[PDB]
Amino acid sequence: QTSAVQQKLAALEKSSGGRLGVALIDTADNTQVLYRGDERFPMCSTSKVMAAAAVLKQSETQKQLLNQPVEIKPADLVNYNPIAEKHVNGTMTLAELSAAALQYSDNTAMNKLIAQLGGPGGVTAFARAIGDETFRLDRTEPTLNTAIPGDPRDTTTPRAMAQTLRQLTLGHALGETQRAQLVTWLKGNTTGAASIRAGLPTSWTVGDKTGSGDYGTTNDIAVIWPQGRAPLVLVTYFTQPQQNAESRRDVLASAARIIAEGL
Ligand SMILES: O=C(Nc1cccc(-c2nnn[nH]2)c1)c1cc(-c2nnn[nH]2)cc(C(F)(F)F)c1
Ligand SMILES: O=C(Nc1cccc(-c2nnn[nH]2)c1)c1cc(-c2nnn[nH]2)cc(C(F)(F)F)c1
Repeated sequence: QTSAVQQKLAALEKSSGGRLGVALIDTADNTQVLYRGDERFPMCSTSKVMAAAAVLKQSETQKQLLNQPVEIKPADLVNYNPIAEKHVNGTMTLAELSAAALQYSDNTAMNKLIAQLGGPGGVTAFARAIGDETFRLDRTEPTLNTAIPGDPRDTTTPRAMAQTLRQLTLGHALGETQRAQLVTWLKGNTTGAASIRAGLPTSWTVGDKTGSGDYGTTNDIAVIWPQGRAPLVLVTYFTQPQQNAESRRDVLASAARIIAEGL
């Protein structure tokens, strides 16, 4: 069946000229609302959540791991390094790298998390260990953001990402202290106010991770604490056929607004 919310999302998509993917889980009842929920989309920097969570998982058996230093050499800097460039020829701890990756979207910090896991396949292996059979990370930064239509690399589906984000932030994929740390990091994101957040009532609390890339790819994944309701998880993925299209965070906001009104 096509619901009223799905029809509105289809109209939004048609007007946008791109391809939109949405998955909502409402923990009030565990019901899901999906739009293209089983289609693959490039994750771009939303994949930073999985990498940071995988390192948090390692920290459950190594109480000092998040204090472990990692060398930042000049050759490690990639194309967006607002935090890591201040540490070149020095070090950052795994906690600092995780915070920089999640809250500033630092691509050098992401590459250090990937390396701590043994490469992109180490992130995919963690995803599988927590029940996500869909996610795949194939490349490091920055090339994981090429977002080429039809390319399977570095993709997931909205449904799979919403389920995993639920398990990570509200469920028991991580130990209690690690889950609290991930939620703290997401709630302190600096990049999210024009994306899902912009479509929701201002009284609600949001933790989110954005992403963007070529093909005008514009993404956001969020855990939401509404007013007077149990938490939600919402994934909004958008990509465009025109390679040099500008990103459209407003489309993500519009999709979130449609979802919120249909609750
Ligand atoms: O730094 C960014 N991107 C980037 C980095 C390096 C090269 C190119 C490039 N290559 N070719 N054209 N641009 C683009 C970037 C973009 C967005 C965005 N844009 N739109 N919606 N979100 C948001 C953020 C952040 F971190 F603040 F969340 C960063
Ligand atoms: O690295 C990129 N982007 C980036 C970097 C850091 C944070 C965020 C972000 N975080 N949150 N939202 N965006 C986004 C990036 C962007 C483009 C692009 N954009 N437009 N045209 N080409 C192309 C590439 C590449 F290498 F694959 F070709 C990479």
